[PDB]
Amino acid sequence: IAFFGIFIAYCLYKPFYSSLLNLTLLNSFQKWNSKRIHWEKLINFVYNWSYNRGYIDSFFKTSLIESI
Amino acid sequence: INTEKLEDKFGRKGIKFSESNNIPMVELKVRNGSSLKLSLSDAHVLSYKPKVYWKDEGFEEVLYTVDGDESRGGVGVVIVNGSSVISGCDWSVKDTDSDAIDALQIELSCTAGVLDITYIVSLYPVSMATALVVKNNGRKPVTLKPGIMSYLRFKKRSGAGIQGLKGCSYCPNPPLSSPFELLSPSEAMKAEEGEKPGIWAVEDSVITLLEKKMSRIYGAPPAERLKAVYNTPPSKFETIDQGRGLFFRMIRIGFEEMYVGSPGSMWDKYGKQHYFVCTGPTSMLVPVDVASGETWRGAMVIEHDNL
Amino acid sequence: PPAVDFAFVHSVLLPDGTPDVHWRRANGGQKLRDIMLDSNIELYGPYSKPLSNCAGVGTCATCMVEIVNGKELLNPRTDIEKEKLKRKPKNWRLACQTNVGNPDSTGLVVIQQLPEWKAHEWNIPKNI
Amino acid sequence: IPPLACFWSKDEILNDSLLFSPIFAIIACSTAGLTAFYMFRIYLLTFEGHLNTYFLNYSGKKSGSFYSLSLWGKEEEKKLTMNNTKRASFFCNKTYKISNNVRNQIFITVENFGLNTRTFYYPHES
Ligand code: FES
Repeated sequence: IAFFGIFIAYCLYKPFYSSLLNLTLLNSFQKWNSKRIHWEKLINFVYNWSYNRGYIDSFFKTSLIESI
Repeated sequence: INTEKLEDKFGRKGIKFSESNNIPMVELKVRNGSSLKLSLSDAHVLSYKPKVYWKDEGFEEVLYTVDGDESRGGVGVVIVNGSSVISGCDWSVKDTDSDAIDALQIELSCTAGVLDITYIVSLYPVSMATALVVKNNGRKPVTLKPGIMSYLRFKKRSGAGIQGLKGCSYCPNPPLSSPFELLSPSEAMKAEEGEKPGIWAVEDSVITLLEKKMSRIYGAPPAERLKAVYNTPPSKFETIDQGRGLFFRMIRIGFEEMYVGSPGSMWDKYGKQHYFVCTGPTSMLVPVDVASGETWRGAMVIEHDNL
Repeated sequence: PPAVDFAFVHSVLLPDGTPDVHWRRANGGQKLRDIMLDSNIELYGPYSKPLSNCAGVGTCATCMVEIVNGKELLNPRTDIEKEKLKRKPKNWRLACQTNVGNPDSTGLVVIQQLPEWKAHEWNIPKNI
Repeated sequence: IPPLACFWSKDEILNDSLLFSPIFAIIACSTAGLTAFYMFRIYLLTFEGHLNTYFLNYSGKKSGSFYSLSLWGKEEEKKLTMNNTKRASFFCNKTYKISNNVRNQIFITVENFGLNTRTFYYPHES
């Protein structure tokens, strides 16, 4: 499962000129996922989570310190 | 030693004129140890080794050529109308004093009657620059088709991709008849999965495999006739190696469409090592017709972004 | 058909010294971010990595594009272009927060993609 | 990674986890997979690939700095500054039925220069 995380990060970020993977599979990664419609909500939710800090920062700065 | 005459007339600090086996030749060396083997009187480049790694052996050979045959290997520029215009080997330098040690330039010059083809090969620390410029003199509008065909050797045959011609339509179109070919246009379109005439297909992949014979010209010059937005194809792509971790990029200036040529499995019949690709921009599917006297500028730049 | 004439001038120059314009085609207005994603032009620059964008919602100023002569057929700022980018030359908009409008549209808006990492100033005509 | 890194700690974590309660265990292994995911994401965004800042597709000052002279030498200009609105690309292209081609908008994309702070020293070792 750790090397699965390695592989999922590797196919997304390691560029084509230096990756060790076969270029048929590397082409098929974007060929299977050139839509960005079922990715356009997932990437949105994960980035908004990591950017708004799970909204817990905003909730603490809204109803805990501004409440005080 | 005519190259000695060019050395004590136009030779400079990074410019070394060489004459062995009665072939005039120049080697351009900018400050970071970037080697550029330009065969003089031919407008044909043999070797090109810019500093990719950060060793003393950072220089890496980019263009494909065999050891002996200088006419079979490397990027050579070609001009047709529809016969070969610049086949005369009357190329001579015009000026060399460009910059001291950081950037260099060898511009050649010939004359094909009405066409004054002067021709710039420049060496920047990150880029080869190949620049064609013709100039009409007679009272005839010539309908010429320029061509700059490069042969980029790849260390591993599995590692071949261009990374960025997605979206624009392509057409399998056989290349120009060069005197400096590696594969003829008869065998470049033989035994593929694109058909021989100019069939049209939209590229729906951000990087293309160059494993098969399927060779094409990217862009829509039939759309160019409308002179709307007409979906001008991108002037850049990241050609990759993937055998070792480096890449290169080709930038056209003045041209419209960009050809790639994939040897497929037919690289075994000429060479034995370092699978190549016949890549370059032309004005072929719609030619250029300048004037009864004007000049046309078309440049091509192969650059690396590793250093 | 109603075809808006985007130009999409690239950020870097050509090494010759002239800008390179790409003249994209796509129909009408839904989002400028979706047009620049679909028609294969370089929007984000270095943020084009998969988790390097908010996938269109506007919570990051990563799709910013300088737009010139873009007062004709454009939506106003949705208080996110007004907030994500604040002290700017005021011709800069987020592609995932702007929209060039309705499908029945003709116009010659010209957009300089990546106003960050550029060297040209465009010499804008002074309005009013 | 077992041989040349630290794995036996997390091995003992999940070994003490799965014989405890089934709710807490497979989600702990799932977060371990996520941990490997983002840590390798961090490593790839930092060290693997081109620089994303001196990259000639991206930085315009970089393209202005590498090319101290143009591609033609003594042609096309004595150098050109104040590159105008070249929408037609000096091709004298005529217009069909469209909204507008030219107007009272005369804006020249005046780019920056070359041969000034040209070095841009690459990140050397501390
Ligand atoms: S993609 Fe997040 S800013 Fe438009």
